[PDB]
Amino acid sequence: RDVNVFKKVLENIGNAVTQFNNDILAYTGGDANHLIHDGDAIIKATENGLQELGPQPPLSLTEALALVGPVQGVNKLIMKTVDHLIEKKGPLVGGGYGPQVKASLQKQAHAAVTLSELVSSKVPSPLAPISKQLSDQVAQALQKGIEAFSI
Repeated sequence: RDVNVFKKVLENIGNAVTQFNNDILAYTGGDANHLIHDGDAIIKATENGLQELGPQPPLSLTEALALVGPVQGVNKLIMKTVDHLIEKKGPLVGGGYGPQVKASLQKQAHAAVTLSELVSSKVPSPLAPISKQLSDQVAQALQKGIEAFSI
């Protein structure tokens, strides 16, 4: 269908986030450069999404509904992933990675906000409050991560 481009961007982004989550969970201290590279892969997937979805025609009501569940799933994953990252603050700051993590999150927040805005423009107005809720979830979680890796 149409919705398929939207599905794929979502899968892409999900996969990148899953990768990052798995590495954060495995991480106990030491070299974290693979985590910063994981972060970059997420940002790249988000930016690619901007380009692929940009020219897309808006979704029908029933098309967008079919994507609500999947988006919620990735939004749960993003939330959990940020929490895991915050739980590894000690080791990361101890390794001197604090500033890089902060920056990577800041960059991620910007890409995410811009992607969610583009996406909201593609969903019918009756769903607008649901897009907003979904988009806030991500925004809040990243912000929470940014505050945690501050000073």
